[PDB]
This record gives sequence, C-alpha cells and structure tokens, in this order.
Amino acid sequence: SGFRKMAFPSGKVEGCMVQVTCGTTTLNGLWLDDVVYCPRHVICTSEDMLNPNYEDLLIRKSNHNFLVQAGNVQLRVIGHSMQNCVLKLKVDTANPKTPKYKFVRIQPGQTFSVLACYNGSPSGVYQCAMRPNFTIKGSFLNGSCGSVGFNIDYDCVSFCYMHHMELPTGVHAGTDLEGNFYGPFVDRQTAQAAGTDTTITVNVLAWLYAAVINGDRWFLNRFTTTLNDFNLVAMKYNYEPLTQDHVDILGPLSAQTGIAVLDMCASLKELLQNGMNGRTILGSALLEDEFTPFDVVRQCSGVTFQ
Amino acid sequence: SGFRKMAFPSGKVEGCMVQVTCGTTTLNGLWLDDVVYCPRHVICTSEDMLNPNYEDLLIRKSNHNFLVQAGNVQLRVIGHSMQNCVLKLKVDTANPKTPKYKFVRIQPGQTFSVLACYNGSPSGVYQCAMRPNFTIKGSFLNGSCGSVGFNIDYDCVSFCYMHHMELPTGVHAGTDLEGNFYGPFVDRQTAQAAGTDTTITVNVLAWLYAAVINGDRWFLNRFTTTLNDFNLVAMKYNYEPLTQDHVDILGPLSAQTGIAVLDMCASLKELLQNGMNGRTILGSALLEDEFTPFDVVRQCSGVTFQ
Ligand SMILES: *[C@H](O)[C@H](C[C@@H]1CCNC1=O)NC(=O)[C@@H]1CC2(CCCC2)CN1C(=O)OCc1ccccc1
Ligand SMILES: *[C@H](O)[C@H](C[C@@H]1CCNC1=O)NC(=O)[C@@H]1CC2(CCCC2)CN1C(=O)OCc1ccccc1
Repeated sequence: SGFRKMAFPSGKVEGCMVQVTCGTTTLNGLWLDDVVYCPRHVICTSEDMLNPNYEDLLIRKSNHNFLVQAGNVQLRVIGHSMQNCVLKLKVDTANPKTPKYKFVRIQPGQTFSVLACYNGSPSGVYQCAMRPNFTIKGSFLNGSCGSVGFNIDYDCVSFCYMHHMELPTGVHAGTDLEGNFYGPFVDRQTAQAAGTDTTITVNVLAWLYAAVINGDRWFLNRFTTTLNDFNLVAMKYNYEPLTQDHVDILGPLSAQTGIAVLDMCASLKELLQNGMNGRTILGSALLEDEFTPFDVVRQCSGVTFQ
Repeated sequence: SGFRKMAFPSGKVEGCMVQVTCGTTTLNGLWLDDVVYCPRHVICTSEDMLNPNYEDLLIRKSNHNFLVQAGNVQLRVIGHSMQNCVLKLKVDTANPKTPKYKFVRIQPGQTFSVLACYNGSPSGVYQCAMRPNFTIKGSFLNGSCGSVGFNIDYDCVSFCYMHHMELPTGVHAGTDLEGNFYGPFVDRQTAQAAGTDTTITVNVLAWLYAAVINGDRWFLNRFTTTLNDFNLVAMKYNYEPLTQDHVDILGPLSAQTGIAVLDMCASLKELLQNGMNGRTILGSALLEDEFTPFDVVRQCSGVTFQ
C-alpha cells in the first residue's frame, strides 16, 4: 500500500538525450535512430525573438552551424529540416540506445513523466498532467528546452511533450514531438497567457478511488447524485464536466472498490461544498487531479515495464 | 521556475535490477559487479515467518536453491552469504551495467529516490524521505521487496535503502544496503509499530525558501525569532528541534533570498499558529517536509548528473 506521485523509469529516455548548440544557444535534443529532435527556437538570435521568421532563419543555416554532443562524442549533422515547431537534425550515426518508441499527441487531463535535462544531461524526473488550458506546471530553468515528456507501455516509450517555453505565470508550454504546440501558444516572445484553467474532474475521482483502495474512507457518504446534478456543482467550483465516457473509464476502479461512480461523485460534491475540515486524503489537503484512472490502477496493481 | 517532487533519473539503477526466487518467494535483487543483494527474508517459508532463525535457515540452503533472473537470462549462483538482514548471492557474471556506486546509511530527514520493482522489472520512480521515526511513506505492494532507494552525485549512485516490509499503519521499513534496518524494526512478523513521527523542520524551512525563490511570498512577515523561542513553538506542533547545524545548512538559501534563517523561522511559527487560511504554497495546502536544503538548491539551480 501507499500512494505516490510516481514517474515512469527514465532509463530508456536518458539514453536518448543529447546537447544541441546553435550560435549562442544551447538546449537539449532527442536522439532516436539517426535523427535529433529539438525546438526550432534554437536557431533564434537574442535580436529577433519577438517575431522571428523561422523559414527565413533556417534557410540561412548550414549543417555545420549545429553542434550536437552525445556525451563527450560529437555527432555530425548531415541534414536538417523543420516540421512545425521542431527541428529535425539528420546525423550520420544512429543512436544504438534507441528504444522502441512512438510519438503521441495527448489530450488534456492525461499525465506523463518529464525527464528534465540541461546540456543533454538529465537532472530529474517527475510526473505532470497536461492541464485543461494546455499548459503544464513543470519545473524548468534556462537550458531545459528540448526535455521531453513521455509514458511507457510495456517496452515502448510514447513521447508526448517537448519543452519550449515558460509563460508569465510560471507555467510551461511546449509541443508534441511533431512540433505542434499544445494550446494556442506560439514560439515567439509575445503577450501570450495561459487562459483559465480548470480541475480535471475524472482524475480527482480516480484519486478518491486510490484513497479508498488504500484505506482512506472518511469522505464517503450514503448519498448519491445524478450526472447532470453533479455537473451543476462541478461547474461552480471550476471543475470540468464529467462525461459518460469518464464514468465508463472509472468502471474498473468502481468495480474494485464496490463504490458506484455516481456515489463517488456525491462524495466529491460534499468535499467541494464543505472542504476537508482539517483532514487529509492520501497525504494531501487539496483534491489532487494529476492521477488518471490508468495511473491509479497501474500503481495499485503493480504493473511493470520492460 | 516551478517546483516539483523530483526524483533522480533512474537509468543507472534500472540496469541493476534482477529477480531472485527461492522456494515459493520471488522478490527483487540488486546486481552490482558479481554480487546480487536482496532481503534475507527471501529464504523464509510461510510457516516460520513469526520467529525465523535465519542462520539456521540459510545453512540448509544450497546455491542452486536461488534462482536469479536478469531479464530473460538466468544467473548462476556460485556462493551465498548473509550480512545482517541482506543476502549476498555471488554469481558467475559481473553486471556489465554496474554504475559507479557507494552504499551509504542516511540520517532521518534525508531524501532519496525509490525505484519500485516487481519481478526484477521497474514499475516507477518517486521521491521519499526517511521519516524521523525511521519509516518511509512509500508505495509498495507484494513483490516489491529488494527495490532500492538511492541518490546520485554526478556519476555515482549512492544506494541507501532496500525495501523489506510494510508495517500495520501502511508505512514501510527496510535496511541500508549492508542489511541494517533503519529504526528498531526486525524482519519477522511480530507486533512492531512505527513509533511517533515528527515533521522535519529544517526541510519545511528549505521548502519555504524554495517558495520564495519561485515567487510565493505571502507567508513572509516582518517579525523574527530566537532559535530557542522558535523551538518552543516547534515542540508543541510536533516538529523536530532546529539545531544551529540546520541553521548553517540553510545558509546558502538564506543568502540567495536575502531572508535570514531566523526570519524564516518566524514565518513558519505564524504558519503553525494560524494555519494557511485557504492559501497554498508551491501547490500544497500543507507544510511540505520531504525536500532537503540540498534538494531545493539542486532543483532551483539545475544541477545534472552524468
Ligand atoms: C529553453 O531552455 C527555455 C526554457 C525557459 C527558460 C525559463 N524557464 C523555461 O522553461 N525557453 C525559452 O527561453 C523560450 C525561448 C523563446 C525564444 C523565442 C520563442 C521562445 C522565449 N522563451 C521563453 O520561455 O520566454 C519566456 C521566459 C523567458 C525567460 C524566463 C521566463 C520566461
Ligand atoms: C516484500 O515483497 C514484501 C513487501 C510488502 C508486502 C505488502 N507491502 C509491502 O511493502 N515484504 C513482506 O511481505 C514482509 C516479509 C516478512 C516475512 C518475515 C519478515 C518480513 C513479512 N512482511 C511484511 O511486510 O509483513 C507485513 C505485511 C504483510 C502483507 C501486507 C501488509 C503488511
């Protein structure tokens, strides 16, 4: 028992991280087979970072303008292209440590592990959610761009995030590995802002089931609710709507605990209306929304990866 | 910016995990050079787990009673010995993936990353503290024994914990890698219990400095306190005493923020006496004590490992 914000083991991704330098800019790249993926803002200069024209900026570059370092071994670039907001650096050596992998574009509400990196060297790993407003509340400093977010399914690394920038509220924005930003953000230093966020309702409910699986029961009640009536309360506390789909995904956890999904919605309603009154759930004094129903089942069941 | 419960990259440890089977018991071992380290309770039977005599139990074993699997490759045991509560299985093959490593026995209050494993296969990584009462609040199921806790310093893995058991409150107990339990616990199924825990004061203060570094300032005040007077308040809220040593370790963070250590103790006092009054610090509605001063500096500065 116990319940922790668990990240995936990071070894398969660590073996893929490299340093990319262009001009006076250094950041991280992701080396898979003979291609290095990194944010295209690496070709930006400190002068045109307000409204850069990246096609224009890239056609001026040569392969040798890109310094790629994998450990203490220099990778030679033999080609470059840009796909949306990511640069693809073709190198003459395929990464022998390339795991089985996929690129996936996740939905808001989904979680992933971030391997934070500086100078192509990993600093730490932590678990994130894609917020409903398409930011992530990460931990990123200067130099962390090109660090990736990912999930693992048995032996396969699904890459889902690459870090590009920090917004004025201190939250973070980035792209999928094909370079499409999550949310309305753009890779120029303009007046963007996160947009109103909401709490991921289906995840809160998952975490309440995690609590029950682990012996916290104090928040349960005998009442129930309809899905419509629950969503009327959710709206007013800035929770996102719960769909019949969400109810269905919560099926297994409902079945394991014996607590109908709508019954747990009724507990969530009372928690929203009364607060927690000095008590904690799974070591938290807030309702936690960065565990998906899948995350809860994986951790409470002991699923491994290889 | 941002502040997350960050674990060390787990790749160096993943390459060391193996499965150890003895009789009807399977758990994890740690393969470093030609030795596999695992909990000695692997030789226990479901009959004598109340008061087992492990010397007696071990002298009855042969090498071939131990099945060690590294991936899908069987490791042959050519010798065994017991050191305190860990078994050392000598195998005929040195782990080519052996990192540079040390064994260290940590003090309560110190943090480490846990690579949770089942059947020699990693499940997840998360950050822990050694509680003052020498338990850890982990996430461990059947089969997780032999999962290790660790820190990394540049290129060197310092192993500090190996998981052995779960206590009736759902918290966890284990040993250092030389098999000495942390705390008064013993590897038999008797009437042990965790003992009263306390909050790690120096770590709470570190995390308040993390908050200031990241822009949370609402909890600061103009007052100050003496170390004695602070500790009078700490005692009553079940915080452990703050020593001049702790004050000294908090030096760098004090210097970076411009907030004297005793000034931040005065904020902590008011937080203890008034609660947080609906506000959060670094996304938490509780005072967080599982970040050491070192953890804060590492994350807010961007230190990497290689
Ligand atoms: C890549 O290493 C950084 C990561 C930032 C630095 C602070 N925290 C982070 O996550 N990315 C950027 O600095 C990014 C590059 C930029 C150039 C043109 C388009 C994108 C501007 N930018 C950015 O995040 O600007 C906002 C910012 C900058 C510094 C500090 C806070 C916020
Ligand atoms: C090793 O895989 C397990 C890990 C436990 C299982 C539940 N959560 C965990 O962390 N260790 C044990 O089961 C451990 C072995 C034992 C045999 C003789 C000495 C030690 C008994 N024991 C243990 O933790 O007992 C308490 C317990 C058992 C099952 C469920 C909850 C608590």
